[PDB]
Amino acid sequence: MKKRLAYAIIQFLHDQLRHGGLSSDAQESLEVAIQCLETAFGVTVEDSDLAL
Amino acid sequence: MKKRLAYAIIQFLHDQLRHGGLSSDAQESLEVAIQCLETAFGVTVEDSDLAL
Ligand SMILES: [Cl-]
Repeated sequence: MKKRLAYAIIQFLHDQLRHGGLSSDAQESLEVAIQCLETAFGVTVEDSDLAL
Repeated sequence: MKKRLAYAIIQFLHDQLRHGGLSSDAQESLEVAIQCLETAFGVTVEDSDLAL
């Protein structure tokens, strides 16, 4: 797996939540994607409260 | 998020699903992440009927 690139992407997406100014619908789907990606690539960026 | 980058990211994730050597749990999470990113950013790569 390309763990470092995936981790870069996870950090980028986390930042989109906080600094990206996305729509609420996009935000909901993005939150889920981030949680799923952290499981997929076995790496996290700490954030309460993303549930997973 | 810029659509060009969203597209490239989702293409990378699709490639990791098929070539990343991820565990079964991780693969499932990745498939769902792809659905979520397609929805979040308004571009399609896998275009699963499962995407909500
Ligand atoms: Cl496929």
